[PDB]
Amino acid sequence: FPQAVLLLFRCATGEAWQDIMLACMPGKKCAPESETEGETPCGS
Amino acid sequence: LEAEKVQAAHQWREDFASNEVVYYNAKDDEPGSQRIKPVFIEDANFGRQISYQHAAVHIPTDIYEGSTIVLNELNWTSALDEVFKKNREEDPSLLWQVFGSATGLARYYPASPWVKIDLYDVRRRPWYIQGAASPKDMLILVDVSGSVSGLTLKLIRTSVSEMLETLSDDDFVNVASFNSNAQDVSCFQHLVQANVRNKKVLKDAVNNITAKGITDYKKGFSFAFEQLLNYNVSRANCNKIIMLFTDGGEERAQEIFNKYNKDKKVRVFTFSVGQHNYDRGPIQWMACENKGYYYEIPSIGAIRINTQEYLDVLGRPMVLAGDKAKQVQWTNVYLDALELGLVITGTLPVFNITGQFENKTNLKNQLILGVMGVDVSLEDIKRLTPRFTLCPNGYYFAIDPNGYVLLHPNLQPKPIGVGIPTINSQEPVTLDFLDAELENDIKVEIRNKMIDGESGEKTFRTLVKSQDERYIDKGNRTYTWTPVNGTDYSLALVLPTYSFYYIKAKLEETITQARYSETLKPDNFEESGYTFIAPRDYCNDLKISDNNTEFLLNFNEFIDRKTPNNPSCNADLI
Amino acid sequence: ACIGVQLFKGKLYTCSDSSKQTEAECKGNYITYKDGEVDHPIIQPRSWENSKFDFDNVLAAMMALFTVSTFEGWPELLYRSIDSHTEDKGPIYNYR
Amino acid sequence: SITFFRLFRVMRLVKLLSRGEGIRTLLWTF
Amino acid sequence: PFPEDDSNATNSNLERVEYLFLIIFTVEAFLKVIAYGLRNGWNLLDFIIVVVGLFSAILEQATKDVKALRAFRVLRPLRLVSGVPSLQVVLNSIIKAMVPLLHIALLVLFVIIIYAIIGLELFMGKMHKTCYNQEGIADVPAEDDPSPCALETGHGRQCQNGTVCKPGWDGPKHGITNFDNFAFAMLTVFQCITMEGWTDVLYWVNDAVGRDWPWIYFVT
Amino acid sequence: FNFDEMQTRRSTFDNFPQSLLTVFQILTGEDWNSVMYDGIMAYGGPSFP
Amino acid sequence: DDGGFLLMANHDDYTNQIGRFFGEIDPSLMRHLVNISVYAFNKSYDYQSVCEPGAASKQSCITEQTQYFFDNDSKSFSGVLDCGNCSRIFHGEKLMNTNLIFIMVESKGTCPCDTRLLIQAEQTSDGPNPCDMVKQPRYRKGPDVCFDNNVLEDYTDCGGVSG
Ligand SMILES: *[C@@H]1O[C@H](CO)[C@@H](O[C@@H]2O[C@H](CO)[C@@H](O[C@@H]3O[C@H](CO)[C@@H](O[C@@H]4O[C@H](CO)[C@@H](O)[C@H](O)[C@H]4NC(C)=O)[C@H](O)[C@H]3NC(C)=O)[C@H](O)[C@H]2NC(C)=O)[C@H](O)[C@H]1NC(C)=O
Ligand SMILES: *[C@@H]1O[C@H](CO)[C@@H](O[C@@H]2O[C@H](CO)[C@@H](O[C@@H]3O[C@H](CO)[C@@H](O)[C@H](O)[C@H]3NC(C)=O)[C@H](O)[C@H]2NC(C)=O)[C@H](O)[C@H]1NC(C)=O
Ligand SMILES: *[C@@H]1O[C@H](CO)[C@@H](O[C@@H]2O[C@H](CO)[C@@H](O)[C@H](O)[C@H]2NC(C)=O)[C@H](O)[C@H]1NC(C)=O
Ligand SMILES: *[C@@H]1O[C@H](CO)[C@@H](O[C@@H]2O[C@H](CO)[C@@H](O)[C@H](O)[C@H]2NC(C)=O)[C@H](O)[C@H]1NC(C)=O
Ligand SMILES: *[C@@H]1O[C@H](CO)[C@@H](O[C@@H]2O[C@H](CO)[C@@H](O)[C@H](O)[C@H]2NC(C)=O)[C@H](O)[C@H]1NC(C)=O
Ligand SMILES: [Ca+2]
Ligand SMILES: [Ca+2]
Repeated sequence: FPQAVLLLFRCATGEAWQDIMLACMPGKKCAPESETEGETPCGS
Repeated sequence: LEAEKVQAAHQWREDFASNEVVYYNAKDDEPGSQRIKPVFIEDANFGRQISYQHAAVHIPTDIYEGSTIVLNELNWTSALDEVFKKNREEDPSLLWQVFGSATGLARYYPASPWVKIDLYDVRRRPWYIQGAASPKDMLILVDVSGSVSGLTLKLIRTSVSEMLETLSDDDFVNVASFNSNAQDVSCFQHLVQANVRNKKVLKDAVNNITAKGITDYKKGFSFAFEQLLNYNVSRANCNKIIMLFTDGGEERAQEIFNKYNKDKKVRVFTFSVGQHNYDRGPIQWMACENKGYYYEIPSIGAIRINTQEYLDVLGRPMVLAGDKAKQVQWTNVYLDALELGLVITGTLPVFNITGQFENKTNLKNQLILGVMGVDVSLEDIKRLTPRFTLCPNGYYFAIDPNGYVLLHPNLQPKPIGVGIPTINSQEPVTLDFLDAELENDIKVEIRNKMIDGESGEKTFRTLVKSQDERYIDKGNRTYTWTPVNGTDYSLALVLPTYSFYYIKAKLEETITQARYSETLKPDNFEESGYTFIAPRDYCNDLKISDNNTEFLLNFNEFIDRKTPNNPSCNADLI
Repeated sequence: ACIGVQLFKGKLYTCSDSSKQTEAECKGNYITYKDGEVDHPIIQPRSWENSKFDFDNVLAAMMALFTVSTFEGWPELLYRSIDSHTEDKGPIYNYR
Repeated sequence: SITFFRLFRVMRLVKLLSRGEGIRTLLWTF
Repeated sequence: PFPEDDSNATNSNLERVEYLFLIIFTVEAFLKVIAYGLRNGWNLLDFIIVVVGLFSAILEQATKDVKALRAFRVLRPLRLVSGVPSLQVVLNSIIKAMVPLLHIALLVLFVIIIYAIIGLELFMGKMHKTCYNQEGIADVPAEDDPSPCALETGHGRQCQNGTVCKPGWDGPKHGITNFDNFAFAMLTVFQCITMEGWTDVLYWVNDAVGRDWPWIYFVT
Repeated sequence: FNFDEMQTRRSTFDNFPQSLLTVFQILTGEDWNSVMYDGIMAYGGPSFP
Repeated sequence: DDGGFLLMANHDDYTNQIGRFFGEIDPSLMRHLVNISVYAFNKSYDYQSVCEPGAASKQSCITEQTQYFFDNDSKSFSGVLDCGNCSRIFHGEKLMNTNLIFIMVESKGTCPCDTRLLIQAEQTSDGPNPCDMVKQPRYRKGPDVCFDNNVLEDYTDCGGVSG
């Protein structure tokens, strides 16, 4: 939650939000902490 | 002759969906092209595993296989495999036969897998460049004005160095510069012979230049057009070309070109280097108005392709000469790219003669398809000059017009050195005759007579260096030399005195022969001394391994086992 | 956004190496030198990719123009649109 | 060590902000 | 402008016509001065422009930084305002609004000074350690844009690779962005307060020191 | 603004249109610090003058 | 021997270092010997040799080689080695029917003088200088076949006609 709040404050300041949008696009792998078809099906 | 005829009857089919192309692409373990897995037997005469069933194809890394140009070459050159195979039928002792395409791909036979980073390009090899054009008189003009400071100066320095790599010994080069005043970048102050050593000085001097001043094409081009009309020094008396490395400008220097090369004897190749907004108009005009060409080099990755493309322009007069410009040329002694040792390569260009029956196109038919090449190993040449009938002090040696030694006892399979190696083999092994042994006032006279070609002999007294470079002893020598008829090589025989006669063993009886063999028994050494044997080529059935224990064991077990007739084991040495 | 679509419809494509000026050419591998050192080459694949924000259609143009109006990354888009040469080709340094 | 208290030494400078009537009134009203 | 003294024909022609412009302006100044012995705000500017132009011209003719002195030429377009009063009145209207914002400017200066001193106390040369993959200091083998790191006893970022953290590093942006002294700290604080690339400084500090404390400084 | 780095800067002051574009980019306040860093390294660098 | 290599000595400390160049243990006498024309030498360049690198894995290098041999046929050698504020007089006799020479000199400790050592080894270098070597190049002959300036050449295309 603190990191999400910091990211949203960064976007409100308008630092690189147009890049975080692209970095949150579908087609990303996610952390091994979260648990076949899981190649990169994670990101909306 | 086959590559010319086969290419003429080619249809240039655009896509390759239904009809594929089959070929063994080297350096491997996409649709449109199939693949071939070969047998790859292990064979002698090559240090590697080879296959006689087809030819291997090498495509450089920065060239994509499957493109229309490459896929067409892989089709009409597939007819060369039959000629490759049938060539070896008439001469089993035949080394690599390679066809280097102007596209960039080589098809060599027999097929062997390619030898980190693979930067091999066929069109940059010395055997390709010598057959794609004639010796030249290059003179590189480097713009060192203020506007080239920064990135585009480091691109000119790299481009000039890669331009010098396409020159050979027969070619003559010099590098100049101009910024409101023309000057030489080094100590040469005129055209030099562009050998291994001279290009090291020019490469080091062009790395020390700096950008400052005002551009002035009139003074730079006047300096260049003056160096090319020297005639006070030795030159090539052939292709004269000016290489201008700049970015852009506003003046065309029309008065200079109309003054010096009014009849257009000198070509002007112009390069526009770097990312800039300066006007490329005048630069493109000097190329077209002086029988030259224009090239753009915007990054390091474009340096290699552009700096070798100027041989396409220089090859136009060669193809117009017809079959007159089809002569076999032999390169300097270099190291093979396929781990084979010191070799020399034959060379014959291939022309594009489509439409020669009607004689109407002549648009791209003024460029060569590529350069052929067959490698002749130096070990084969040493096999034609046996040395065991004369003293250890005697030897054969062969020279070429530039003065380098094709054959010599002191020539060794490692690149020659230049300068002092300090830290912070794409060059030929060119060793002059006067550097292979001790120089003398009589050697230069003999060396001069051998170069132009004439028979003779001379008996004289010189000091000769010992095998280990620690002693010098003075003795008598007689050099007898004659020129090789067909080619341009002179062969000499250093035969000293006290060796005009040799002992030729004669015996048709086994009674003496049999009892001599037991003296070489390893278990008989205690009562007869420790015996060694010289690993000579008694016959191909034996094998030389340099350890000298098995060879001595192999030798004694061979003389008794093999019948004394020795069908394929020369009895003169035995 | 409609005007931008009319101006840069598909013109913003580029290849990994500036040498190749079309998608058919932009295939295979090429050699790039690390930190501009001629003695440090690396093979990298050739990729034919569009811009991060392009003007292919009206929605993409609206997204790109919004990111421009937020003053975020607009110089990069400007200097990439300056080089836009032709409807289906690669960039030319300071073309327009 | 710890440097939290050292920063206190700087904070006294803010007292210099309470000298101009206009700026003090503007800050207080906002 | 060309790098390292390069030039073309147009630059020479312009440098030639600059003499004509200088003589025209000097004649105008002499005529306007013989009318009356300059007290105007916008005429003193023309006078200093013309005198600096003459000084630069004579220095360029005599010595041959000279070229740096002619940066005064950029003040000539401003004189175009004085020609028409219609732009003059609107310029004065723009300027007169600056007086109420002097308090805001003083507040910004004070907060910048305070935050520069606080950052000087907190982050004092800590952005000088990075990971060197090569056995020695040769080309700082850490990707393309190296980031600051911390030693094992530190709470910053440790590169868990074959590389080790070793000091002797210029800084993040070629040693320009850091709180090494008062000037550098003040410049960094200003560049952060303009809200342009403050997250870069925040992340560099989060790598050089721990990630839990220094967010307060930049957020506040 | 011509350093040895492989990537030539786009926001430079070489021409009048390029200078106008760079000044406008600075006025919009987007990546003005990068231009300032380039200008600082254009001169001697992180020294006093 | 013929080559200036030690084979026997007297201090019994030279004899431990046998088969070594005499110039590396007695440079003062070695330099005098080559001056009185008993030991000639020819310096040669080897363009195929490997040298250890240096500050600025063995790479190719040019190495200067020196070899020593008898100058003249004379067998009776006598003189004084004037090393400075001293006097050393030696006698040298060459063995008959052999490539050896025997010399008789005073001790090294009699005079506190020691000039720079004379080394016969694979000394790395980079000569000869090519700046003045191209002034008088070795005689060479180029190919007699030439191909240029043909009339039928097109040359209608450059890199500017395309764009
Ligand atoms: C030896 O010389 C002969 C002729 O002297 C030469 O044969 C000719 O080869 C060219 C290929 O280089 C053929 O070119 C045809 O015409 C154009 C040329 O590109 C192509 O049309 C499009 O061209 C664009 C380039 O702007 C290209 O991007 C595109 O892919 C092309 N195709 C399209 C749009 O569909 C033709 O496709 C091309 N091929 C045809 C028409 O079949 C000439 O037709 C050839 N002429 C003859 C008489 O054969 C031959 O290549 C030379 N030898 C070698 C090894 O190159
Ligand atoms: C370049 O690619 C072409 C496309 O594959 C090749 O063309 C094929 O060559 C084959 C070899 O001759 C032909 O096979 C025979 O062709 C003769 C022609 O008179 C006929 O008997 C038959 O068509 C055929 N015989 C059969 C099928 O038993 C192919 O017809 C011909 N065309 C195709 C496959 O479409 C070229 O050979 C190739 N160039 C080189 C040098 O190999
Ligand atoms: C060699 O070059 C010179 C100048 O580049 C040519 O000009 C001669 O220069 C020398 C001395 O300067 C003199 O002989 C004459 O003044 C010049 N003319 C002639 C005809 O000699 C010279 O001709 C060239 N060739 C030779 C053999 O000197
Ligand atoms: C190899 O050694 C010989 C003998 O020391 C040298 O040649 C001598 O050179 C001098 C030059 O002043 C002459 O006076 C002698 O007559 C030469 N002696 C000969 C020719 O026997 C020289 O160092 C070398 N010889 C060469 C290079 O030919
Ligand atoms: C190279 O060819 C020439 C000419 O073809 C050969 O010259 C011959 O020389 C011998 C003796 O000098 C003459 O008897 C012949 O008549 C010459 N040949 C002709 C055709 O007249 C020369 O011998 C050849 N070289 C070698 C090594 O054989
Ligand atoms: Ca210039
Ligand atoms: Ca921003």
